[PDB]
Amino acid sequence: ADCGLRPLFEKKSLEDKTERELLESYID
Amino acid sequence: DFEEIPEEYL
Amino acid sequence: IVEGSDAEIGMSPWQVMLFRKSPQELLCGASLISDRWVLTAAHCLLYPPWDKNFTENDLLVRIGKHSRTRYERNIEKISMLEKIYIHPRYNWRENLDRDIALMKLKKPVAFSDYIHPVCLPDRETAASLLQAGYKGRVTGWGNLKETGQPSVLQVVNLPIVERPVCKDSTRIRITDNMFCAGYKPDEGKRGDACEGDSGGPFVMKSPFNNRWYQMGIVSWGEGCDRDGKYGFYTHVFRLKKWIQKVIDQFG
Ligand SMILES: C/C(=C\S(=O)(=O)N[C@H]1CCN([C@@H](C)C(=O)N2CCOCC2)C1=O)c1ccc(Cl)s1
Ligand SMILES: [Ca+2]
Ligand code: NA
Repeated sequence: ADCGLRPLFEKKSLEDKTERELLESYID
Repeated sequence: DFEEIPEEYL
Repeated sequence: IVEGSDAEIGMSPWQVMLFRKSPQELLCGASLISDRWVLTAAHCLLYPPWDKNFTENDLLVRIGKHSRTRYERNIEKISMLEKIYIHPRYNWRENLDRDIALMKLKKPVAFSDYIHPVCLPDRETAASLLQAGYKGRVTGWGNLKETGQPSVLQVVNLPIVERPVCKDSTRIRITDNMFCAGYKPDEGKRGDACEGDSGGPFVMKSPFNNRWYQMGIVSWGEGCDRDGKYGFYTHVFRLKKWIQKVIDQFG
């Protein structure tokens, strides 16, 4: 149910240093 | 190289 | 991982280290998909050409790790294997087609800040995210170079490559159960998995529901981070029918 939501990131609404690079590549 | 793990796991 | 960087603490809480009992050494990467199941590459467990055929008792899985060599007291959890399941059509004879295996743990692992499962993709998430140019992330404790070893978990983000380009980069027969990723030459950026990273996850963060999905398994490469070459990954969604069958029957 909680898969893929990281306790130290998504669960606390903190972003890691490079995840934005992935989001920026999802252009379509 | 590798630090020894607790014997219980071996 | 070649040309990557140190992972942040808890950045990849599904990361698993496949560890040989004796001699004590890193065998491969792997990933946590539930409190009792770990996903890896079949070749990490079975590869007759190199006289590799591990049994449950030969191995341990170490979960929640960051340091490569250190015993991370109060953080990592070490689990024993109950049963190994290898895809029945894993093609070790030729090209590593269907390079996938599951490992059932003897006891469930407790989730924590450092231990947490990754999601597996459904048809729609795969269709939306598995597109050339879209970047995924590879993590592992493998070699820093083809020809040394990291102190801590490494991370690299790499773009999925067009199928024709993947096929044209190699003499190996590529199948629908594989995809390739990495930068093209002169693209200004580099990076790749390397020996010791195989079996580990290629993940993507869904922009729809903000969850991480494991789209690939580090499968094979011809060298590491060579110009004109790309890393190849087991296509997790293509093999999900088998994954579900194993979990449904033996879970
Ligand atoms: C592990 C590795 C680059 S390697 O050069 O260190 N190892 C090579 C040597 C032979 N192989 C494959 C083609 C192979 O036939 N193997 C290795 C895995 O066990 C089965 C036999 C490699 O992956 C990788 C680079 C990119 C990805 Cl993805 S992974
Ligand atoms: Ca070719
Ligand atoms: Na390359």
